[PDB]
Amino acid sequence: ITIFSENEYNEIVEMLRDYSNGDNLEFEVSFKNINYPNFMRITEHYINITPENKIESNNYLDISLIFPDKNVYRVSLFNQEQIGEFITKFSKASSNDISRYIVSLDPSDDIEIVYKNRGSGKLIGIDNWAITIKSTEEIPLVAGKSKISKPKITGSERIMYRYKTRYSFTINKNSRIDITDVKSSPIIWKLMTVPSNYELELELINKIDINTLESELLNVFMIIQD
Repeated sequence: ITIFSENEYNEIVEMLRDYSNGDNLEFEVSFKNINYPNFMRITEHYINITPENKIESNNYLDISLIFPDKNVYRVSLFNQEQIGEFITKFSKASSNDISRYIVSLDPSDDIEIVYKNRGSGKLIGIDNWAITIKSTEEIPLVAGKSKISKPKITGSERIMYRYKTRYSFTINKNSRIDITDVKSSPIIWKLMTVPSNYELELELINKIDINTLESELLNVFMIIQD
């Protein structure tokens, strides 16, 4: 049982090489049609087989500033008290006030900041399998590191909010399974009450051979399929 066609195989091998040679490229296989029963099955499966030191679970709020060029400046807030403070303080604030606050934040362990270049990435769909393979550039802005000129707020930025409960399973030194309960909204109001969508991805930590990737994807498909 093979997942990739000959052309998909060759294109993915090039994507894997570009990922390994890149500075801030990420490689992700996104599984589609994940609903609540699938989410429950996947999460239960990985919790029982994964050693506790290799499980990470977090509740966090992502605030994405979407620019006219389609690129994104995203802040992830991991501190629960800070998430609550942000919501209460900015619930009725202007979008320009929110954007200015977002770009003013300094990164720390509880505040992750990334600039996502949505135009440099390659994304391919796979024939007859419900997955997409994506490579994308995500530059982390870290504490202590030299501050490079941040993007200018013009006032025409779009903002998106995603409240997430993520479970991350480090299956080996080179790959991690992320399963997430995501609440999405273009506004802050009643974000915690919007119906959840579910997302499942196999993200690389280091380059692996495509044959190893195909074996890992087959293992995940064996869990999600009835």
